[PDB]
Amino acid sequence: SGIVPTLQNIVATVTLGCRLDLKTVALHARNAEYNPKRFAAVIMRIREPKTTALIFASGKMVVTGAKSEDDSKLASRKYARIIQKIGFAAKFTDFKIQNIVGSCDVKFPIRLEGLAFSHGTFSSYEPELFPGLIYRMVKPKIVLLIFVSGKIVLTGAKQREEIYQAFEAIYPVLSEFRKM
Amino acid sequence: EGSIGNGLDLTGILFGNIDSEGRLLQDDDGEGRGGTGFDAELRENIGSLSKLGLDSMLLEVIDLKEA
Repeated sequence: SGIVPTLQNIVATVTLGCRLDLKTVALHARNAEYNPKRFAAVIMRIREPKTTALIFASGKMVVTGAKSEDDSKLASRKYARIIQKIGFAAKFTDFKIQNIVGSCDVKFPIRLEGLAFSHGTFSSYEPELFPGLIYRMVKPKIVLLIFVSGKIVLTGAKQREEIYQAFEAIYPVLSEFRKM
Repeated sequence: EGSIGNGLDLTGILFGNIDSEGRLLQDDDGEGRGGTGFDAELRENIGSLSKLGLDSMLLEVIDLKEA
C-alpha cells in the first residue's frame, strides 16, 4: 500500500447566461475552431493555461486542460472574457468540475482477462479493439483504464476524493488478479 | 431530414483536454520518445472508446443537443 493517484487534468462546465453566434464567435475569436461536421459549437484554446474549451450557442460551455480547481477557474475566466472582449455579453457563472483525471502505477502488471472474468458485470475488455481494460467503478461512478503495463487511469470523478477512492476500490481487485 | 444521435465525440475531452474535433492534448508538452502522458495506445483508442462505457462521459461534456 502506498501509491495514491496523481491528478493529470480536470474538466468543468461554465455558462455565459447569454446566447452567442458561433459563426461570429469563431470569426471574432483569435483562437477558435468551428466544425459543422462534428457538432454545433465553437472550440476556443489558450496557452495560459494551456487548455481547450468548447462553447455552445446556448451560452453553456465546457473547459478542460486544467490540473486542479484554481487551474480551471483561471482557464474559464479567460474563455468567458474572449466573448466579452469580442463584444458579446457572456458572463462567468455555473462553473463546476464534473470530471477529474488522475493516473498511477500499481508497480505490477495485471491480468486484463482476469479482471473481466471476475467483474464481467462491470468491467469491460475488447481484445479486438482495446487491449486495455475499462472498469466502471459503481460508487463513485468512474472509468479506470488498466493495461498489463500497470498504468491505471481514473477519469469521470467529481471530486479529488472520488479519484482517490476509485483507486482504493479497484486497487485490491487488481492485486487480486495481478499478472506477475 | 436530420441525423441519428446528436452530440459530439468528447471521449477524449474527459481523458485530457481535447479539441471537440477528437484531438486529445496535454496541458504540458513532451519532446521525448516516452514520458508523462499516454503512448499511442489510448489516443487511437479514444476515438473508438465510445463503445464500451465512455459513451456516458461522451455526452456528459458536450450537451450540444438543445439549440
